[PDB]
Amino acid sequence: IPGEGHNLQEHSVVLIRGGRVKDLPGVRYHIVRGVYDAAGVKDRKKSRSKYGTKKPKEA
Amino acid sequence: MIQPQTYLEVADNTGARKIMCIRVLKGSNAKYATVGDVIVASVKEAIPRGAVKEGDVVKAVVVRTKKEVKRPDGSAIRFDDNAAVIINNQLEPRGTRVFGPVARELREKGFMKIVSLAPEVL
Amino acid sequence: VRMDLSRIRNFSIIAHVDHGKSTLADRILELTHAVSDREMREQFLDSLELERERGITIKASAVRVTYRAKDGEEYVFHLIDTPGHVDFTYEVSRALAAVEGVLLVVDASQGVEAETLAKFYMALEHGHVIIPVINKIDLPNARPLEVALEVEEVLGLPADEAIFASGKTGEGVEEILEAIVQRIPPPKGDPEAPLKALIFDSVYDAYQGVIPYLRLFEGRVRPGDRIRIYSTGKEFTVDKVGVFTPQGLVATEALEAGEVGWLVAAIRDIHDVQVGDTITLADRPTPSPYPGFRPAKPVVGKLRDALEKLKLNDAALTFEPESSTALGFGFRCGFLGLLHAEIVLIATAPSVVYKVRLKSGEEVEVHNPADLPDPTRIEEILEPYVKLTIFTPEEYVGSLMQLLQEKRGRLVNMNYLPGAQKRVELVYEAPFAEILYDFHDRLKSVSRGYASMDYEQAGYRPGDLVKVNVLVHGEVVDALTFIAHREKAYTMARAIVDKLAEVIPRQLFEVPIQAAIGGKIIARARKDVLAKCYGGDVTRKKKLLEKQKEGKKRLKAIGKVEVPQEAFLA
Amino acid sequence: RNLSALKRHRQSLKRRLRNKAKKSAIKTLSKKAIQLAQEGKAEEALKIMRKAESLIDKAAKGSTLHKNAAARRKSRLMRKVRQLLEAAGAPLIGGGLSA
RNA sequence: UAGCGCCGGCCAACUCCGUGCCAGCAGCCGCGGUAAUACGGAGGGCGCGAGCGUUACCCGGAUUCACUGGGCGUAAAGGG
RNA sequence: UGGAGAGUUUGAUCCUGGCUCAGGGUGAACGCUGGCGGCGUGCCUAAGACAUGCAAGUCGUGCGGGCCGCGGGGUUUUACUCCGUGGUCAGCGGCGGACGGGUGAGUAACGCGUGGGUGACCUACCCGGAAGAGGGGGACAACCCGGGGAAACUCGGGCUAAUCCCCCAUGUGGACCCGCCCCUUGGGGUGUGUCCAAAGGGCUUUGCCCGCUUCCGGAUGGGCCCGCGUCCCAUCAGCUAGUUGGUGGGGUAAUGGCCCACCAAGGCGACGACGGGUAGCCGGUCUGAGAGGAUGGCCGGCCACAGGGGCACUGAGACACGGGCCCCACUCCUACGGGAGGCAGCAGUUAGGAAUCUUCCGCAAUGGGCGCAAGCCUGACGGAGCGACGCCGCUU
Ligand SMILES: Nc1nc2c(ncn2[C@@H]2O[C@H](COP(=O)(O)OP(=O)(O)CP(=O)(O)O)[C@@H](O)[C@H]2O)c(=O)[nH]1
Repeated sequence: IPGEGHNLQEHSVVLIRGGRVKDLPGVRYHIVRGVYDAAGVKDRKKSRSKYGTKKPKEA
Repeated sequence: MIQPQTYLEVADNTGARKIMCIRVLKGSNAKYATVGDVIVASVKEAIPRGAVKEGDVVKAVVVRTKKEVKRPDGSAIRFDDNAAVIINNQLEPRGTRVFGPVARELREKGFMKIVSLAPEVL
Repeated sequence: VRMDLSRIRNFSIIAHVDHGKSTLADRILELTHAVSDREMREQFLDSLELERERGITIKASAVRVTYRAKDGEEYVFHLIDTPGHVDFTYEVSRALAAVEGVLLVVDASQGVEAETLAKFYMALEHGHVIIPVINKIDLPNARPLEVALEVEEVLGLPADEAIFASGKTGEGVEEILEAIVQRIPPPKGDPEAPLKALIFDSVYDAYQGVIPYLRLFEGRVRPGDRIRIYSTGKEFTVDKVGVFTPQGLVATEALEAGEVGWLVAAIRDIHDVQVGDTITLADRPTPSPYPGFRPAKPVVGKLRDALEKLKLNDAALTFEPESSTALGFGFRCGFLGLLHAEIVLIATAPSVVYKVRLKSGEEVEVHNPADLPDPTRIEEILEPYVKLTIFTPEEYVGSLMQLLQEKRGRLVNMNYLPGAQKRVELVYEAPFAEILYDFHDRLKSVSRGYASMDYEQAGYRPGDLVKVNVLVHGEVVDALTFIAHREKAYTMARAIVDKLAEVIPRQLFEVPIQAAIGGKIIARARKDVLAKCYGGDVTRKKKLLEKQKEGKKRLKAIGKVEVPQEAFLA
Repeated sequence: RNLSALKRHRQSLKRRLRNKAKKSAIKTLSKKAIQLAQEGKAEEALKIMRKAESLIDKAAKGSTLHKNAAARRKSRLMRKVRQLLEAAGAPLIGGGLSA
């Protein structure tokens, strides 16, 4: 799980391309935030694109 | 015509042309499995992917290959023994059944819709 | 019908449960229609045929008359009147304060009831004309005068006309008709205005373009044009309204200024909770429409994952997440009730989650019944609540105030409306989930199913609840235990605990699975070789009796697992 | 639902009579000559050969049969005539053969 | 109607408070355990531009399939 | 005439090599936003389904009615048979129903490439050409009537037209067998005998106008048979009984075991079969100095199917995507007797799956089909509809 926003349980539909997280074997898939019932962290003002979040109105 | 368990032809929604029977459905003592009746039974033969798969089922008569009578004494024999299949209390799973016109079938008159669905040749 | 400005009206025949709300407008209206051996049979009005199971009509849409007046208004008035019984009213309320006035014949048998009072409470906020008409040909045994006059003492209405048109055939509104135009007000059909036109009942697109039949209360409209309502309304040209005919879509121009035309085209399956909230139609600068549209609350590996079969009518439960140790199964489905059975789970009745506030400051921490076992001294559960704000007839409080204490009820502030009659206004805070079990069914019985309820919840800080668990030889068992509040410990003990016996026994050990709720146990839920050396030796019997007796001590211990869960959950 | 060209079928149905039987006739007649070919009744076989010619061009009159194949029927049949005239035929008319 | 990503080094362009072996991003090395230029926050710069990252694939690059243009004793291997 | 690199190992260094990044790009894609205009372009995953409307005819200058009209009458009335027919529905008879619209599944093979072979052929309607163009008889639809039927339809009998068929003339000649000359594997010319021809209607009445016909000229189309080219696996190493040829025969626009019987015994195979996996394929496109590699959808070329499977029929030409026949699955309709159908055509719905499109508008030209012309159709095309989806320009 890429990100800073824990969510989702025994089941939660989302979707996934992956990307190397060259830290642990075989695992290969960083699901993007906010898609389907997965959420997205906020506050992380710039770099909202990855770890998707719409821009807040300076608030 | 009558049967506890036996080989009896299903010709219905099984993936192959057979069902093993279990027994008569109503009167405790009866032995005889009279036509115009629903029955408990099961397929023994195979299926192409399909749906109904292996398990258990309750369902109904077609034909006899053992002497009917009519009140009008119409008569009609047939060295073969297909019989109907049903889901729930009543409704017919497969929307397909090749078969002919025939007589005793509708006469229970609990399941009129079927009659249309098996009208034809052979 | 060429019927330009003027004329038209708004009348509806609403009544209690089982009253033939589909008798009057059945047929033989002289208008000529529905026949050819394929008559609309009993309980016409499209429907869905599926209701044939018990003619349980869901709603009443379309069905408009034309000619029938001895050379008068010809035909100018709606004819929609959804039936049922406090099962779709609130949700279908959208049609309540829609057409002024509402007809309905009182049942010669049961007679007036709750649905009568509550049904009227709406015929006011909107502004309609009362219509008292006792139907039913009096049947074999039944009074026509008493019954009629009856609904005149309580309802407060006097000989406001009616005529025992008689339910079965009989007169058949053979009077109301020529009287309708005389016993009804006008809805004003302005030739043009900035198109006031609130959204009516949703009707799928059938295969191209939804059916949002509107009603130009003050303005005109044509086909294939633009539209804009509050939410802008991203739409375009659309087919001309044909009107709620009896069969397939009809022809002719669109509706009029107040008529009952359906809005087709423009939309195609494009479903986005765009149920609407106003005339939706656009053309100029017309202020919004009377926000007289809204329902209320819920009252009570795939499979779907999106029961969007018709969110428009959906009670209120998008499945959500729900954290249930068991097989979760059905979720937030105990609200709709009475309604069910679709096509292709287990209704665990309630599933309240609540909000936990562990000490040391840990916020909600995602409250649940299996979210982090008990690690530190609980903070007394704590959660919200719901006050009591629902009218009532006669003195039914006696049963309410008694059962109301289902959860340390607190007389929020009893009240008694004046001018009314018996109708009171009690108030008492409580919980959420709790008000989901042994409440609904009681809410009616206690007061004979009279009046409803509506709150916003309330209550926090303290509130007992504990965490009643269970025992089963093994440990932790399936996944039960929640919060035994108010002796609720043993309350359900002899109930759920005594889960029959898991249906399956497995072995002849006879493990004693108690209820380690939090004690101090609470709940309290083999070969036959011995007799074979027959006729003697209360000795050797014992010899072979100990052999197996030793296995038990070596079985239950070594025989790990012995957990036959995933049975029925009951 | 009422596309109308069924025409061709049913119309052609009368045709499936026509030529077909006509074609069939050619066989019989041909083999009758062939039958005759066995027995020295060549005159007969060639009068029938004539008739065969007739059916050939009856087919020729319109959209029935010909190509080389008509002459296949011709040249074959008559060739048979010639090989059995070889069988001590002592041939009669040129009405069945070029002189 | 102006915005997205970007800044250890490659391969461009700086600090700052937060944080303090967590929470972390990460083409590649990985970079951080109480003063972090990679981690948050600003601010700046950079980049392109109404489109910017974005994986996936495609070959290239790459002589990492080699006819052009290779190597094969100890580095991978000469058949007993 | 076109070919940039860096980085990472170990205390350090240099090799062999591996990793991944700098290049561009493709039917795309979440992410943020999102002004317009222009252009391009959008099922490559179940070749599942698929509802309603719509995709191929118009011929009364072919033929005869039913059907409404126009008005006169043949006619006094009661009327209707009729003079033009104005039309019109159906039908008979004509030519198109194979070209267009689709998608590319299954097939690795002469199917396509690329080139030849066509001395074992065929062309509807094309112009050019020799022309040719009589008598005679006969059936069908509807019509009448009976017959079955909720309808649709289904059934007998009786009439009736003609470019329909037959009838024998009639031959500028054509077809074969046998015989010839001249090229010599079914080349081109002569040889007798058979065999063989086929409506008129339209118009302004003898001329026009469309047609009708054998034969010829080439045009054009298609066809087959081979040269060569045509994807990965040798843990698939031998397989083949119309399988290989011969006779003779058989049927076929045309050869060949395409088929049969019979005679023979094979016959292919490490140059790579018999298998297996995997795939319309070439135009091509993309990469890249080049060498080269990869891929092949929108645009062009055929095959291929065009519910699954198969077979034929008509016929100028097929194995017939809006035909027939039948099985196999499926559908909805029935009044319960029976039906009627096949959206991988259009447009468009669900299921699919991350992903993908207006139930446009139109006969205008461009295209075809008819027709002597008017005339008439066609979701061909046209432009527009909508997805920064790509692309060019465009202000902020
Ligand atoms: N004996 C009798 N039956 C009546 C009378 N009026 C109505 N009914 C019968 O009762 C049935 C139900 O009445 P009706 O109100 O029209 O239907 P409904 O109660 O609205 C059912 P739903 O609410 O779902 O529409 C009807 O099918 C009708 O046959 C009556 O006066 N006498």
